[PDB]
Amino acid sequence: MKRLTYISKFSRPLSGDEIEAIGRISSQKNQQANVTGVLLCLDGIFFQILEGEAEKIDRIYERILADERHTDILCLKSEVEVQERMFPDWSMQTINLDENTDFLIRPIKVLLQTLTESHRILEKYTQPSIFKIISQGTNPLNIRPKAVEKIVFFSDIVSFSTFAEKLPVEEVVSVVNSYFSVCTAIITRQGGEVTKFIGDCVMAYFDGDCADQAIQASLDILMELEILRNSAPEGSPLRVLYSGIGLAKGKVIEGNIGSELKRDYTILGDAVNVAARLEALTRQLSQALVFSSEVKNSATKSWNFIWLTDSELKGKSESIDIYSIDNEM
Amino acid sequence: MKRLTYISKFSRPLSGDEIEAIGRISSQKNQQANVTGVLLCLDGIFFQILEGEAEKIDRIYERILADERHTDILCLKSEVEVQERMFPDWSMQTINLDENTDFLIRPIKVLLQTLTESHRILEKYTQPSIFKIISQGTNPLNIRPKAVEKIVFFSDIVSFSTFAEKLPVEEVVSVVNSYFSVCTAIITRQGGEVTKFIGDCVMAYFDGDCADQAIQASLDILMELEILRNSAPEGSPLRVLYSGIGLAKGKVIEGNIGSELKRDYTILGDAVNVAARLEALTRQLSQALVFSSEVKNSATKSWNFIWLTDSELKGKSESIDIYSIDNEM
Ligand SMILES: Cc1cc2nc3c(=O)[nH]c(=O)nc-3n(C[C@H](O)[C@H](O)[C@H](O)COP(=O)(O)O)c2cc1C
Ligand SMILES: Cc1cc2nc3c(=O)[nH]c(=O)nc-3n(C[C@H](O)[C@H](O)[C@H](O)COP(=O)(O)O)c2cc1C
Ligand SMILES: Nc1ncnc2c1ncn2[C@@H]1O[C@H](COP(=O)(O)OP(=O)(O)OP(=O)(O)O)[C@@H](O)[C@H]1O
Ligand SMILES: Nc1ncnc2c1ncn2[C@@H]1O[C@H](COP(=O)(O)OP(=O)(O)OP(=O)(O)O)[C@@H](O)[C@H]1O
Ligand SMILES: [Mg+2]
Ligand SMILES: [Mg+2]
Ligand SMILES: [Mg+2]
Ligand SMILES: [Mg+2]
Repeated sequence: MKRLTYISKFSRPLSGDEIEAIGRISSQKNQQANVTGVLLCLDGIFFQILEGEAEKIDRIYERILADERHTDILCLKSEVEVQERMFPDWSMQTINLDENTDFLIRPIKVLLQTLTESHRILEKYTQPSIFKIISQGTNPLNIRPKAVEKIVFFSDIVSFSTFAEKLPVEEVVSVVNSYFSVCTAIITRQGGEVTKFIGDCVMAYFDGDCADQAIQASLDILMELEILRNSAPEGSPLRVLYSGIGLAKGKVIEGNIGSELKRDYTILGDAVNVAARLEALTRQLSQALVFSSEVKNSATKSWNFIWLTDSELKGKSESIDIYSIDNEM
Repeated sequence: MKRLTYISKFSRPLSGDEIEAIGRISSQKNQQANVTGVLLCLDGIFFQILEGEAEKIDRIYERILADERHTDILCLKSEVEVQERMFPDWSMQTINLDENTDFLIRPIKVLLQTLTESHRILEKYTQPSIFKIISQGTNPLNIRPKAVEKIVFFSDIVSFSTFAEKLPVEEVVSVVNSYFSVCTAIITRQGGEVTKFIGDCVMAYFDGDCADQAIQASLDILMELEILRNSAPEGSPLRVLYSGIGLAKGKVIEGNIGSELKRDYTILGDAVNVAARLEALTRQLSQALVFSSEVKNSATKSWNFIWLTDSELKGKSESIDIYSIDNEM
């Protein structure tokens, strides 16, 4: 079996009979698939529990994901292989109004309002990979730190401080947020994790056997930024948004790092230093992507590698050879 | 008027009549202070709404804060000057059991369980200053970016990478988390904000007219670390936990910066670069604290300033004079 719990936001205002139409189609199909649960409706927010055989649940949840009548869908729990059915049937409750609101539905309802509003805001400040772990029933705070091989990614906007002395502050922030959105979408598509924003810099990492994905993400970011520059409106600062990218590979510590008022699930280790130094090297090179020989050698695809001089980095143990990609330049 | 909403965690297991004793004393005193609301009890979690005149509310909430029977108290909303009383009276509900659990208290109750468990975890990953803004009824996502003068603080563990090649990974993380806990407590006490952890480094900031508080925090961190080293158990790695600290002052942009899966409320600007460079300079100096002449000159107390040579930084516009504190060395 399987039980899913999720919360979503109205993509637009939904009338009375519109939300009741939801409940009807859902009841019809869930009854067909032996799926029980409940769909609660509050002020512009949906919450729903649904349980049944994973195949039938996986199909339904995915029709729900495609539904354009709501957005910001966050799965709160994914309980794979449940032993007991929590609900005898499936139905819909519209508590936004009343439904016999006494001294026990009134306080409950406000608590759900306040908690959900707060949860929805906290979500936007939370590293994206935390939620998934919670859905799996494992508390990410209790993950023990471990040594793991990773590919570290650093990227950093070229000449940001200039944007800052030529644009109003709202426009500066819009440029940096556009950059981070471009980078985040591609890294995440290629299986990496954006772990930190450091000023105008993205720090990310990939599994240690994913050098090809890290290279592809980096090439795809460089190409997306070239398209963004070329397509920007006339006079847009995005026309001069450039980045450099550095990649390194090594053993790091992954775990919860921080204080008690705030922690991060992130990585520590020398490969972070190396990747950042390689990224900075792009300011002295024509290339916008640099990566270590360990990244080059761990890649499996026949990339158009170019060996850059012989390298002369500092702070490491050896001046490792450095590489980029030369795509018919 | 005023209405407070908050959630807390059991500091220890609480029996049946123990939690009912809560409700009795609360009803007695709230009835005396014309305070209405509700106290819900779920699995090891309290939620409570309380409303009344701010003075009487401020007194009660603070007796609640001191109560050792719960911990992790987070105010979810602080509605100052409420016009209408939301509750006619005050009472307690123990929904952990039943209280007529039909097809409408059962789903509600699970949603409260799941949401609260998720909220409590997200809290530990959230920059500490986000919650406060939410309590004030202002959505921090809607804060517009602004130019503001700040004192930037950077601190960074000396020779961390060594800890990493002499200790098991659980012990390495314990050392770094001890460091961040020491720094965070003092910065926050002195009115600053820890905004980011960058590997073994703390990034923080203070109001621009708070150079004295930033200096005091830095001196207090250095003294707390000296006490920690000296008091550590025999063989403890904390005995060799050292830090450097750099402080700079300047105009930065403060606002929400990030992508759509994750943003930070933080700062951008040159003073960040300067503070980090000054922090790094402590590795070439006997001093463990360095700060710019702008920090020195904006301080109002008669600190024991020492002018360090004449400075020769790079990347800035001028090799500004640098200072530290010499306390009868
Ligand atoms: C909050 C919300 C919850 C929904 N829950 C379900 C559900 O549980 N089962 C289902 O079949 N459709 C559900 N839907 C509707 C589906 O997305 C989709 O419209 C439905 O499968 C259409 O069925 P049809 O192919 O017969 O037209 C939900 C829609 C919304 C807005
Ligand atoms: C979840 C929880 C909620 C509480 N809420 C209240 C309250 O609303 N009003 C109050 O006077 N005491 C409340 N208390 C108890 C107070 O902390 C404190 O024990 C009480 O003021 C003692 O009153 P006394 O001075 O007469 O002994 C609460 C305790 C707990 C664990
Ligand atoms: N440029 C960087 N950006 C982000 N994180 C970094 C950077 N350089 C290092 N780190 C992180 O900091 C950790 C420690 O690196 P650091 O440069 O502080 O070395 P160290 O051994 O502590 O020596 P030092 O006395 O120079 O600080 C690294 O493992 C990595 O996690
Ligand atoms: N060492 C640092 N640690 C953390 N944040 C930094 C650091 N140095 C700079 N920043 C942040 O990055 C922003 C841009 O600084 P940066 O050094 O990237 O300059 P730039 O103008 O973008 O030039 P470049 O082409 O060298 O990257 C700074 O305003 C500051 O917010
Ligand atoms: Mg930059
Ligand atoms: Mg930068
Ligand atoms: Mg260090
Ligand atoms: Mg460091």
